[PDB]
Amino acid sequence: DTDDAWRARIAAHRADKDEFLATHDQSPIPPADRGAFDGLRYFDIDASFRVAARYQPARDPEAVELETTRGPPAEYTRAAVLGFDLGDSHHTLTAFRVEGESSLFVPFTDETTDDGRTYEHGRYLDVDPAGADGGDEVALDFNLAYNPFCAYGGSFSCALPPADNHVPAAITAGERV
Repeated sequence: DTDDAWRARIAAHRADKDEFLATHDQSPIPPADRGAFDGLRYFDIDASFRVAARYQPARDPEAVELETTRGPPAEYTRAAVLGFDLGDSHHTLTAFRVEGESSLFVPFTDETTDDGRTYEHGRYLDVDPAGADGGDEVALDFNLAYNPFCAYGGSFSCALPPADNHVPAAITAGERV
């Protein structure tokens, strides 16, 4: 519940992910790059990007498809809208339900996408859904934003964020390029 515990949790995740990427046979870092790999690059932790979002579940969960970088569209269900403030501006993102996954999938772009500090196709956030009867407020921590596998140069097919999931602000938290 404390700031120090939150920060330690983020640091532990980042360290553990670096070790997996560096050493595991199932790492998405391509073999050619695994030798020189020295860890992912991140923005420093910034609590201004850990925000409370209003959770607004889709009234009639609808089957939707997102385009992918390779091959056929990915199938998801439109699950919710998440509404949140960054500074003095209000923003919304659509969250998607992925079959067999409990967390919602929130692909997005922002101003760092445009200025080249983060991955050009966008980043991903996983958001754990509120209570099912009937939740309304969830933790949106952009310090946990991460790159699609195709950012690392492998031949993966990754879902592209919808254009509606652009956030007109510089989200200087999470994984960079």
